[PDB]
Amino acid sequence: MSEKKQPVDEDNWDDDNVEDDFSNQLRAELEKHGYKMETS
Amino acid sequence: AVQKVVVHPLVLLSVVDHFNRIGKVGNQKRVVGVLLGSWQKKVLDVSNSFAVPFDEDDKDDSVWFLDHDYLENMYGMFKKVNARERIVGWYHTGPKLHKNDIAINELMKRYCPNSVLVIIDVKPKDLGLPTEAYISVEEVHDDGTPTSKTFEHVTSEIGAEEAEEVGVEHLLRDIKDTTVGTLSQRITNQVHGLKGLNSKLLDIRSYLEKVATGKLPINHQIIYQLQDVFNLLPDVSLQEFVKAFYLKTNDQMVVVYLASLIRSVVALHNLINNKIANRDAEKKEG
Amino acid sequence: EDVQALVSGKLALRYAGRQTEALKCVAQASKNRSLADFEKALTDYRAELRDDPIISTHLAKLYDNLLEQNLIRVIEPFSRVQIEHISSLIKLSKADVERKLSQMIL
Amino acid sequence: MAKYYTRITMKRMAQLLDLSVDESEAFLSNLVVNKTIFAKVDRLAGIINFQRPKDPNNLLNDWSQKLNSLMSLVNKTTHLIAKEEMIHNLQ
Amino acid sequence: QAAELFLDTVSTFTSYELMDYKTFVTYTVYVSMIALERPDLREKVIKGAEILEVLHSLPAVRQYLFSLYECRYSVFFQSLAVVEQEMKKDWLFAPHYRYYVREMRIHAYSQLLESYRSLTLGYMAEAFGVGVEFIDQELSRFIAAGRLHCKIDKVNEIVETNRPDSKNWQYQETIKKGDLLLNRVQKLSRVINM
Repeated sequence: MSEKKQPVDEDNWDDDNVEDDFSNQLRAELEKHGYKMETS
Repeated sequence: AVQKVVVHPLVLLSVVDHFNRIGKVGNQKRVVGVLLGSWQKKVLDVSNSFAVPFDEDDKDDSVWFLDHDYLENMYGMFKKVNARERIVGWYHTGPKLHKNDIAINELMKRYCPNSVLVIIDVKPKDLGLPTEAYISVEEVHDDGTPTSKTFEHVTSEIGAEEAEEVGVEHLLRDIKDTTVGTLSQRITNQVHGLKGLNSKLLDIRSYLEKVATGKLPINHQIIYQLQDVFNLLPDVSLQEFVKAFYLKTNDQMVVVYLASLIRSVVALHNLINNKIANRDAEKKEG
Repeated sequence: EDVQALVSGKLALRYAGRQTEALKCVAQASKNRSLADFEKALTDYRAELRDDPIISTHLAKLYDNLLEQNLIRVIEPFSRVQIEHISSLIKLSKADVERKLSQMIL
Repeated sequence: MAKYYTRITMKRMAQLLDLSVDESEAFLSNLVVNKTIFAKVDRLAGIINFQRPKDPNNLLNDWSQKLNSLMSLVNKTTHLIAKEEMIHNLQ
Repeated sequence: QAAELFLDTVSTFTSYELMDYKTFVTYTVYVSMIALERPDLREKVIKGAEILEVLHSLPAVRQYLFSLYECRYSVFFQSLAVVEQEMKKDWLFAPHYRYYVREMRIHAYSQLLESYRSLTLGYMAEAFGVGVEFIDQELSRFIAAGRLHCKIDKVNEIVETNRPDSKNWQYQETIKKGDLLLNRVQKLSRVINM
C-alpha cells in the first residue's frame, strides 16, 4: 500500500477572503480618529 | 343533442364477421345493420347489433331494398332476452358515405327520432380510429332552399366494460406496451400528433388542388374557415414572449436538477449498503 | 364596525344618551379614514371627548393612527405624483408630510 | 371608455365628461379606491393607464388557448371538405 | 440563532454561573442589532419593559441603540468605535470582532439610501461623517463586493439607486450550495471502491 512519492522532495467560523483583505489599523483609530481630527 | 358516442369492441367484432360471412358469398360492396345501446345525459353508448338483408344496385343511386318485417321481429326477439337495450341507429361498412344514406336515415328514423349513423372501416391501414359518427340536421343559408338535410359529425371513442376488458386482454397476448413512463408519454402522444397533422394538411392540399384548375365548384364556407385558420397563427418573434418563455424554462429546470441530486445520493447509499452487507460473507465459509 | 353593531344591543339601547352617539360618530369618522370628520366630531362634542381624565391621554395615539390611515387612502389611487398636491389634499405642511412618508417607507 | 381604450390623456377625458380635470380625477379616485374599476393616473405627464401588468403565466396560457382553437378549427374544416366533395365526384 | 435563543430575559436568567444579568442584556442587544430588522427591532428590543428598565442603568448602550434607531448617524460612529474596542479584548468575540463591525457600517449605509433616489455624496459628508474621499472609497469598495446595490458617478458626484429583482440573489446561493454538495458527494463516492 501507498507509494510515499519519494522522488519529489467550523474550525474557523466561515472561510471567506474578505476577512483577510483588511490592511488598515482598526476603524476606531486609523479611520475615525484619523479623519475625525479636525482637518475640516 | 349528442356530445359523445362510445363504442364497445363487441360491435366491432360483429361488424367484421358479418362483413366476412356476407362477402364470402359474392362481390358486394356495402352492408347495413342496426345498433343497440343506451343513453345517459348527452352521452351515447353502443352495446351490440344485428344484421339485416340489404340490397343496392350500382347502376343507379336511387334504387335499394331493405326488409321491415325482419327488423321488427328481430328487435322483438332480442327484447325477450334483455329489455334494457333499444334501437339507437344503424351502421354501414362503406369506406366513405354515399348518396343513399339520407334516404335510409329518413326510412328508419321512424323507430328512433334521434338516429345516429356510424361508419366502420373493415380494413384500416393507419393509426386513426375506425369509427365515425354522424347525425342529421337541417341547414339554412341565403338562397336555394329554406332548409336542407345535412350530416354533422359527433365525437366518438372506443370504451370497455370489465368482462369485455378481460376478454380483449386475454385475446391480445402477443402485443403489449414495452414500458409505461416517458416512453408511452412521448411516442404515443407527440409523433402520432405530427403524423395526423401532416395527413390533415395533405388532404386539404388535395382539395385545394382540385380547385382553380379542375371542376371548380367554388365554395365559400371553406374559404372563410381557411382565412380564419391562416389568421390565427401566433407570432414567436415578440420580445415579451421570448422573455416569458425563458423565465418559465429556467424556473422549470431547477426541479430536475434537484431530483437528479437526490437520485445520486440514493444510489451511493445503496452501493454502501450492498458492499458492507456482502463483505461479511466470505469468512463464514472458513 | 364592531362597536357600531354592538351599540344596538337591547341592553345597550336601554342605556341611550349623548355620550354613546359621540363615540358612535368618532367610530364612524375612524371607519372611512377621515381626519376632518374626526376633528369635527372632537370639536362638536368637546364637552365629552376632551373632558374625561383618561380619553384625552389616548386621543393622541388615535390621531396618529388616523393620520396614517388617511395618508394611505389618499395616496393609494395613483402613481408618480407631486407633494404639493398631496399636502393640499391632506391639509398639512410640506416638511411634516415628507417626514411621515419617509418614516412609512422605512 | 375603459372597456375600449388602453391609455388616454387627461384633457380628452375631461372633455368627454363635460367637466373640469380636477373634478375628473376626484370622480375617478373614489371609484378606483372603492374597487370598481382599475386605473392608474400619472399626473406629471397627464397620462391614464387602463391595462394591468402582464404575468409570465398569462402570456403562455393565451398562447396555448390559441393553439387549441387552431387545432379544433383545422379538425372542423376537413369533415365539411369531405361532405362537399361527396356530391360532385360520385359518378 | 444566538439572537433568537436570547429571548430569556423574562423567562428567568438563573444561570449566574457563566455571567451576571447586565452582561446578558448587553450581549442580547448586541446580537439583536445584527440578526433582526426594523419591524422587529421596534417590537421586541425597543418595547420590552424589562430590557428597557435594565438599559436605563447603562447610558452607553442606550445611546448606542437610540442613535441607530433615531437616525443620528453622526453620533453612531463614536459608539461603534467604543463598542468594537470593548469587544476586541473581550472573550468569545475577539476572533471575529472585525466581521461584526464590517456589518454595522455597511448596514447603516443600506439604511439611508433606500428612501431617496439621487442623494449626493456631499450631503453624506456632514450627515454621516466628515470626509468625502473616505465615503467615496468605502462606497466603492462595498459596491465592488456585490452588496449594497446602488451606483456612483464621480464627474458630478451623484449617487443613484436601483432595485434588483429578488431572483438573482436567490440563484447564486443555489448554484454555490449545489457546487459544494457535488464536491462533497464526489469525494464520498471515490473514498470507497479504492
